Amino acid sequence: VPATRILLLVLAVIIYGTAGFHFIEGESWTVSLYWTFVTIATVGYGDYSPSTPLGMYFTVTLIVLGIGTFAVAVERLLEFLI
Amino acid sequence: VPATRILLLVLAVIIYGTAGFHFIEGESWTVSLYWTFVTIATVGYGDYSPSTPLGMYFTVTLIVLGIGTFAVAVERLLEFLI
Amino acid sequence: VPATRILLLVLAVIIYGTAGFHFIEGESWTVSLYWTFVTIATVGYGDYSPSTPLGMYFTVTLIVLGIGTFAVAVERLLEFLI
Amino acid sequence: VPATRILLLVLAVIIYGTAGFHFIEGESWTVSLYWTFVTIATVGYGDYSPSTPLGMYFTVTLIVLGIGTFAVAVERLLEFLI
Ligand SMILES: [K+]
Ligand SMILES: [K+]
Ligand SMILES: [K+]
Ligand SMILES: [K+]
Ligand SMILES: [K+]
Repeated sequence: VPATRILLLVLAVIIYGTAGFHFIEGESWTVSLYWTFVTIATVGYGDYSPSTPLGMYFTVTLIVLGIGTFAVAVERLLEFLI
Repeated sequence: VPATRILLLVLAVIIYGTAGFHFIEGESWTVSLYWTFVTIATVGYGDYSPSTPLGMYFTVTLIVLGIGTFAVAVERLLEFLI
Repeated sequence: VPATRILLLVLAVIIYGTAGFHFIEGESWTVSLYWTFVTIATVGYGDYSPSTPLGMYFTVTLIVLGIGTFAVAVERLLEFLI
Repeated sequence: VPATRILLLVLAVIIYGTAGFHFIEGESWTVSLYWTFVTIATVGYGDYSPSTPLGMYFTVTLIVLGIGTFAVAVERLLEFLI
């Protein structure tokens, strides 16, 4: 896949994760964007995490859709900077 | 391995992790499924974690059996959506 | 590398991580083995973590030496079960 | 990329992460170095994490720049020890 397409895909993942956490769990936009990156990178500090059943289901969907997309994006970003 | 077989394997991993956490650590089915995904993806928030010796041994077995299975499943899922 | 050699290497990693956490941070042998797996798999729940400067340095050494060894071991284990 | 160049790149990542966490979040140099390794390895215990908006943005930049660099460095280090 072209690197620019990979960029769009991970951006869509970031929008999906941020808006979902914000509306479902009620955290701020900034915290929700930070949590999304922390999650799809598998860092998972746990300073923020879903506490409702709907948020838990949503988080599973983000894990399944975003961790692989983020991994490919980082590998592509390595090629353009190194 | 065919992608559909990989699907069955990760599903078996999910059943194993969910039922084990539920019966060993006593959390609800929903929390146990959420914890299983969070674990085999290596996100590991830590909002839920085993607190008994048996749960700790079980969690090691799930880590050894599920992290690799989940990684292959996500890589295959990328091929079918991208 | 032969799969059996990879097995020995990750076992040495596990011994090193368990004994170090036990003696440096003072946790039990069982907790220390559980923490070692949780760490080298990058799950990192955070229910246990080093709280002394020496434990923090030791944990960095285990992260650098064990995460790659564990990743190869899981990939090899996939070949023998799938 | 030559293994020695990869070494320099991850070292630059470590300097960037340590100084940033120290100055932005105000933790000690030692804690900040430990947190940097824990983050770029994706272990993410969560015993330390950014609590300010600026620290959250900085942490995203470190996640995007350091996780891929660290992964290549560990894979190269495996070749020189195994
Ligand atoms: K983690
Ligand atoms: K954590
Ligand atoms: K974690
Ligand atoms: K890989
Ligand atoms: K991880």
